[PDB]
Amino acid sequence: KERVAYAQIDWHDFVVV
Amino acid sequence: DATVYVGGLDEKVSEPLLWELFLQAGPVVNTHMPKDRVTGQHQGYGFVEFLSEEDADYAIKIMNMIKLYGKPIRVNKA
Amino acid sequence: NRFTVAELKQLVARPDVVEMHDVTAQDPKLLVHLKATRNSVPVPRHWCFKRKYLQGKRGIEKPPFELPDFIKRTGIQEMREALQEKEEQKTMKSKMREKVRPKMGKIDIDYQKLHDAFFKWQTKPKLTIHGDLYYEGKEFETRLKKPGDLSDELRISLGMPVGPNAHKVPPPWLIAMQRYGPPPSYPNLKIPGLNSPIPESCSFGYHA
Amino acid sequence: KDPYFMKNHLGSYECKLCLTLHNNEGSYLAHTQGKKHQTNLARRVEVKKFVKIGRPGYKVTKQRDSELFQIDYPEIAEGIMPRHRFMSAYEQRIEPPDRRWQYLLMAAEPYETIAFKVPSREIDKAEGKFWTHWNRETKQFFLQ
Amino acid sequence: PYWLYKLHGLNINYNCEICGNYTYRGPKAFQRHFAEWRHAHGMRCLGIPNTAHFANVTQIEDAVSLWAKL
RNA sequence: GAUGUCAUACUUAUC
Repeated sequence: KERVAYAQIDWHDFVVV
Repeated sequence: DATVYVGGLDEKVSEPLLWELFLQAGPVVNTHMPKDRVTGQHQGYGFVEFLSEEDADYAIKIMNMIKLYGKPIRVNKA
Repeated sequence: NRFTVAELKQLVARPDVVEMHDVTAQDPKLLVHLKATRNSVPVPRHWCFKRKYLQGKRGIEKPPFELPDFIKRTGIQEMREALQEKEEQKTMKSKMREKVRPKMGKIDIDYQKLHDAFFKWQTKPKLTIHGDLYYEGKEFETRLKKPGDLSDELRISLGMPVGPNAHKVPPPWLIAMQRYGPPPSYPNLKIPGLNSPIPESCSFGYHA
Repeated sequence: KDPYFMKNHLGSYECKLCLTLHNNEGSYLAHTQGKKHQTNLARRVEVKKFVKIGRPGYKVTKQRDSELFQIDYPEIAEGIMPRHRFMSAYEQRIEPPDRRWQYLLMAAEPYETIAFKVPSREIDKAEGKFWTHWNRETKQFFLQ
Repeated sequence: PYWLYKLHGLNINYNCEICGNYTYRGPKAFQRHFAEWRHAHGMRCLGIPNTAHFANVTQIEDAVSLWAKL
């Protein structure tokens, strides 16, 4: 389930604070 | 030392196609493709023997990011 | 009396033409001199077989006929196929009634078109040299490539569009050639982006 | 229905099982019964669309260690742990120039991804099962 | 079958001194294995290149003399 | 692949 959730998250919404 | 093993290739790839793919990095002296004579299909592996061991190592080191028919082809020393 | 193949290879100036069956002949030196001549033709490979060069292609599929362009550009093949399709459906009574009162004008295409196809539209066939003999497997051995060039089938299989811009037209193995250097087996190989100009050398490789 | 008898290009019959030829039609039907023919016969997407995106304000606290960052996240009420991954700056929504660094971004399902740029080549490991932890009792995420 | 082994020249002992004195059960099989990877790997240990002059070479001394004569 | 009996088919503008 963690591998399915990590492969479906958006990796383009980057936010640097 | 002069022979490199290529794996991860599809059954639709041919031996002149593999020779033309391997000739971009160096002239290959021989190319062996083990295939079953009963069905007439390849096993997905081949052996490319060049003229020297250093040229074979340079060809195996430069073929780590080759993709044929959507499948990544791996090159190893043999 | 009969020497081995090693003495026949060492005595003759051309040991590449020496075979294993030539050592037991009546004249090894004369056979080695005749086989290594300038304009001599080799013997066929069917002299030592047991099928008489005609029992190999038994179950292999073969096309009936390969018509040229000058014969197919006259419309005679389609008319012959239509006549064969119309004659195959006729019975014995339709074939017997057409012999007493036949119908003239079967195709009746033209009269000068065949002369124009045989005199003006004549094409030279693909001949070969006199030294290149014919064998049983010569019709199937068509595999008999250049460094720096890629065919359309290899580019379609690898997924590399060949274009004038050298950004994506070289394969992705060029990054290893930039990180490691030129191949040692081809010192005269010139690739665009490393040792060649990118808009000039648009062929993705040059042997200079 | 014999799958071995075929027609050649000369108007004959060919048996590919025993590799035999027959001129007339009466010789192909009589070649099936025999010793050689009998010998040849005997020898032969949903989780990505349903993810809510409200993008809250994250709270990350970095600290230079020597031998580590702490991200304070709210209660997610789920078993899915927030995952960290290192990516390149070549892919972006607007693609700015001079982007040649790497960024380690941690993402969760009810929260937004927090990314930190790493100018160095390799100083740590961005693996999830190696040097990361997520205390669900205090909801504290750490990665070193 | 004995007929296919007697007509094709099979079941005939042949010795190849180049590849560690190996055995071959046919003249045509030995001629096909001479231009193969095993005979090339056996000849590469002695330093002789894989060419057409050493196709019918069996002994190591004869192959060394043919390599030194060229 | 050879052998010996039978059958089919083909060729040399054969009669």
